[PDB]
Amino acid sequence: EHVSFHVIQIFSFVNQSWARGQGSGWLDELQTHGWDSESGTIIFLHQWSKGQFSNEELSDLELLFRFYLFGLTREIQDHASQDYSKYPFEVQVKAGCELHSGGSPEGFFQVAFNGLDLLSFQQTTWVPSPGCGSLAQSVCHLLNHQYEGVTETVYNLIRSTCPRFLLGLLDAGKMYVHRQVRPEAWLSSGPSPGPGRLQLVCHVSGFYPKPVWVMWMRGEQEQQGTQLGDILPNANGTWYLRATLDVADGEAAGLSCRVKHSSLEGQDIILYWRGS
Amino acid sequence: AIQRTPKIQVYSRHPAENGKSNFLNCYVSGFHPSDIEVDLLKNGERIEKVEHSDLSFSKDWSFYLLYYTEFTPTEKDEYACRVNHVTLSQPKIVKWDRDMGSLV
Ligand SMILES: CCCCCCC[C@H](C)CCC[C@@H](C)CCC[C@@H](C)CCC[C@H](C)CCC[C@@H](C)CCCOP(=O)(O)C[C@@H]1O[C@H](CO)[C@@H](O)[C@H](O)[C@@H]1O
Ligand SMILES: CCCCCCCCCCCCCCCC(=O)OC[C@@H](O)CO
Ligand SMILES: *[C@@H]1O[C@H](CO)[C@@H](O)[C@H](O)[C@H]1NC(C)=O
Ligand SMILES: CCCCCCCCCCCC
Repeated sequence: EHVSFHVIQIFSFVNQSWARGQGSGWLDELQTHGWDSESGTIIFLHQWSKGQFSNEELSDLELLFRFYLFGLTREIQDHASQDYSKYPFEVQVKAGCELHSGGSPEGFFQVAFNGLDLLSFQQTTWVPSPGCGSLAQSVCHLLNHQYEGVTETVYNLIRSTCPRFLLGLLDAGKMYVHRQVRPEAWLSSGPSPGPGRLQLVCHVSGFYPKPVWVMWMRGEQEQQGTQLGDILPNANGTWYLRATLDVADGEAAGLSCRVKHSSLEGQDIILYWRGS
Repeated sequence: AIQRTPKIQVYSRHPAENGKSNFLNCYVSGFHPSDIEVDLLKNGERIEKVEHSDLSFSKDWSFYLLYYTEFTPTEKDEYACRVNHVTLSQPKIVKWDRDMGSLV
């Protein structure tokens, strides 16, 4: 088991005078924080999104983030000179930490350029990705020598502040992050798989957490043709899964869809196909 | 460089029953760069009152967005998710199959 807190950023440089910066905070896959760019402030998305942090610590962090966003955008627009054949381009930052059962926390700070790994932070040092050549090395030189106080601040944030925050954030959100949410299911017919063939669809929606089991059945016999799709997100923290079955003409009667999930505990959902 | 093409999946939160309030989701994933236009449609027209998640991205750095809107299906009504992106010549309209959804 391990839990991650990610602060992500997206910097889209359109031209020499127009960049835009976006950012958010995520507890595993659950967004817990946004960033308001026109007022440059944190958006607390849940009542528990402040964790155990005081308003004072959060105000400090807010000022630090707004300084960071503006100064990074400005230094990049400065050092991208008049090379306006290089626009548009886009920088991504994924920073944060992970708590581990029985292990020490992990802290990370990873940067991408046009969707490729560019460089990362390694304890004390900015390290160019081997798969991004000259530019990576160039940026890392500057980061390693021109901006050393920024670097000690980054180290402290990802290795000390982030896991402390994440611990308090799990605790503040404990009644939510460990919720069990029961799904509903419904059946429909799908696109024809072929002449003399039918496709049955079992939709399972609204479950949390993500692990789920779904099979088409004839009585207690699981059906070979069962095919599960991807687990897809719903709004408000639940998930969706489609399970289909191709069946020959004149054999759909008596089939059912069976759903197991932690939230049911010995109350499998069983839905019978009613036609056709 | 390089650039990856959005994948578009459309599905309902609840069984598609005419006259029942529901939510229509469009999950757009795997694209790069982030500049994109995603619109939910009712009978061809952008749905003005929609929700979307903030921009996020996967471990491969490709972006994803979840769109959703409250909607009440009827028999006549047609719903879709339209997406434009630099990797796309024409805007791409993925029509919502009520029975199947529209996944890939
Ligand atoms: C943005 C998305 C938001 C999403 C919402 C998220 C909201 C949630 C609540 C977040 C809370 C979670 C948190 C606890 C976890 C944190 C983990 C992760 C964020 C690590 C990311 C590290 C940051 C981004 C990099 C910026 C560091 C640079 C900028 C250091 C600069 C300061 O350094 P400095 O003081 O040395 C310069 C000084 O400048 C002065 C003026 O010139 C001088 O006067 C002075 O003397 C100095 O020179
Ligand atoms: C004032 C502190 C705010 C926080 C921001 C600190 C990080 C600043 C990042 C600076 C951007 C560096 C751009 C480097 C571009 C460059 O100089 O390299 C060009 C190569 O292509 C030539 O070999
Ligand atoms: C940069 O892009 C912005 C956003 O489209 C635009 O408003 C502005 O005119 C552009 N600046 C130029 C081309 O100098
Ligand atoms: C094209 C100009 C360089 C873009 C890459 C700069 C990335 C800097 C990340 C520093 C994080 C604090």
